[PDB]
Amino acid sequence: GEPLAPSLTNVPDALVGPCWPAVFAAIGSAVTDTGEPVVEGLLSLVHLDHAARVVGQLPTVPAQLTVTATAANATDTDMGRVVPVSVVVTGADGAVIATLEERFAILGRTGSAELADPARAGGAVSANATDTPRRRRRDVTITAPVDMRPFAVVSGDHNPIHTDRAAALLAGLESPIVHGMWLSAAAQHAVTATDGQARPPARLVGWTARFLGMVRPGDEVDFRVERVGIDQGAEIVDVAARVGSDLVMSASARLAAPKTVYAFPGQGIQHKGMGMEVRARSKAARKVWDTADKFTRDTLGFSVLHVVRDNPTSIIASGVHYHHPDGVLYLTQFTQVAMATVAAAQVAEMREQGAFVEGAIACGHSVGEYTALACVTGIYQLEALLEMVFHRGSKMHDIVPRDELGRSNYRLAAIRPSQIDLDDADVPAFVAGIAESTGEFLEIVNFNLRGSQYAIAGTVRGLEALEAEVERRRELTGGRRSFILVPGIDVPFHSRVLRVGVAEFRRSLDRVMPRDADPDLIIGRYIPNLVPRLFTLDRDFIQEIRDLVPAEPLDEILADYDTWLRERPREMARTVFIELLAWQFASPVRWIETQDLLFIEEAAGGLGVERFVEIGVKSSPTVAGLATNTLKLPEYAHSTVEVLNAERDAAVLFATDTD
Amino acid sequence: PMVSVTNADPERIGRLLDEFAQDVRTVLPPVLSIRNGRRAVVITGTPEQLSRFELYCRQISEKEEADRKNKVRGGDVFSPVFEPVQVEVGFHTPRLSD
Amino acid sequence: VLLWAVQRLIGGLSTIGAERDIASRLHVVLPGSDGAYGEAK
Repeated sequence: GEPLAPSLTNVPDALVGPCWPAVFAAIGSAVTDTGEPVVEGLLSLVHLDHAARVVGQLPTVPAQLTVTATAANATDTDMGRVVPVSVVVTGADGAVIATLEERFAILGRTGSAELADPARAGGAVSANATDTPRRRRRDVTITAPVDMRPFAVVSGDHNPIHTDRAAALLAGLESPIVHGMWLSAAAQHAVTATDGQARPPARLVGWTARFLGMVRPGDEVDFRVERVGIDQGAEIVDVAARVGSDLVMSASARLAAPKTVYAFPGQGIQHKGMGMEVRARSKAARKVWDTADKFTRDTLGFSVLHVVRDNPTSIIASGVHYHHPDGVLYLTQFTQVAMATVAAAQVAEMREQGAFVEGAIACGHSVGEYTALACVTGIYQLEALLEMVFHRGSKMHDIVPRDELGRSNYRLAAIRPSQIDLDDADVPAFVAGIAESTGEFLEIVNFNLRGSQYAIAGTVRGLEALEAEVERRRELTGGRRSFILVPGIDVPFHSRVLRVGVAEFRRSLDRVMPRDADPDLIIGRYIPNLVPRLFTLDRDFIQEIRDLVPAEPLDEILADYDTWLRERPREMARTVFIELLAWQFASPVRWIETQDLLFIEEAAGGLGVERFVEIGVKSSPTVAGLATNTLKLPEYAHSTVEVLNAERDAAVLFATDTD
Repeated sequence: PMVSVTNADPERIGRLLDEFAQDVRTVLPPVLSIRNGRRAVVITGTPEQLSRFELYCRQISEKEEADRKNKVRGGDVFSPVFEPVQVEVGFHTPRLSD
Repeated sequence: VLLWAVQRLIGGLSTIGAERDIASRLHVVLPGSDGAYGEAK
């Protein structure tokens, strides 16, 4: 009908076209135990079932591929003479493109033998799957064509029973019947149909279909596709075609897991009881909780489990006491470690349940980057990330001269360029001009949302100037509340006054970071905040991270890297990794450019993702909401990107939902 | 794949069609294919690209309408009328060269 | 009043600072007063 559209990727029932002559030759040369199923009942031959298994390769440029057909020794079951034939398709390089297994049933002659069932979904299930409750996905009503000669010529099998009338009478049928593989491809298109709504596209890996009844041309067949199970993030789905009130074909599909985004929020979501329900639910969450609290009590000097479970006034570490009136959690390093451990717990619970995509790229906010690296990629373990996070938080507070009463001369606020006629082409110029007018230090820090979320950090007088300008332009244009001061925090992160402790943070990281590292575990799967591009082993990346922000241990790689790549690839990869992570501290985030790269399709450049699920608490989904407004804005309003909260949308994300 | 645009200058339509082609995000630009009247044309392309071009034109139209509504220079507002043609395939397009 | 009272007092007074500040380990002095010394032992 009208709402659906064929998928952008080729459906797996396209390689079956050129291989029909090979399968017919195999049928002609097929033999039973001292007998041949080519003589007696070729006219009574019918397609019993079809199984499709594909490999990650799929031709896109016109190639010259080869197919081989092997016909197994046909048996004689209780319904007909079953002859199975296996066909594999290979490219010019010899790599296997797809594997097809289809059995043909000569309906006439039968025997006494067991009819083994075909492999479910082409045998693409990896023996690790859970039978989730069935969810309605789609229903379609496709009418079989009155004439099937077009399908005969496009596909390749000109079997006269489907087209001719005399041969249909000879075969014992009143009228010609439609190709079963027409139903196969129609169901495949119905299961891979795109409606434009929030749902990742379907790319079938394995797909099997069994043909039960017979359909005459012009019959109105209606499909029904139901979600069944999950296999390492990828979901198992099945389709039951029906013509009227009897099952005609029952097909099951194992489609590829979409490339998702695991975003990690920054400061401001912390509250008493973060992920305690997840702690009580899962067993892996309890394991990571115990490991984290044991590590904190053995190395740091406090219990993170108590800090998150309860909010005391002041706690005492190994060295001195830490105090915060409205809650000890709100202070920096305790909040950071709580974020890290909660994100790790949720990631472990997700990947223990099988709802975690292995190849998903990792991104996040300024401090959610380390959590992404540890959880999604696993470049380092929990203990190393916790100790480095606590060390950087402790080092952050003693690099800015503050008052003896705790006050300082740095405050930040969120400016909203709504109805004030500001954009990325003017906002930096606006900040620079107002900073020159005020005479104080002003910087841009967080590029959160394109329209109505920007963060400005600077001095108190400069912030007052910002507030006065914002109010005057607001009353000029109408009430918008475009200036909201940040609650509590007064440290100008991601600024030029944070270039003092960068070297000490670097040496602490080098002490913490392992001597050996795996660049492959992080290449193409990590988006740094300072440079919103994918982590790549390129001279362009190192040149950008050098000229954008100075680095004294990087000029050596710039001077010569070819022979040095041939000498120490891993060492230089670790060096650039730690350098980027270290100067992240004083560099502003580029969430806008990372979201733009993450939401634009592969065509025209940019990572075209299908799911954007951020792993953060449901009390205040900042990243999820900002992504929702970013998608909602007039540009790419047609983008079908699914946004989910790992806690608010747990039912959909774990596929334990019903209707 | 065919959409008729009326109440618009064909030269201006070609100009903002080139502008819509300029950005990287568009992988294939719609092409003005026929010229019915002095203020009516039909542009041919992929339906998704046609919808995106309608998005762009409506953004420009909303900008001009907001400018006029604020009691500024209000001679006329660029408000084209988009209507779908009843064809299956696009015609008069270089993409059908083969 | 000696044994059970001071033992539950030790438990209660050492429970409060358990999750608040680790390695903060409470200290108790036991008054030990021949037969009286034997009872003290």
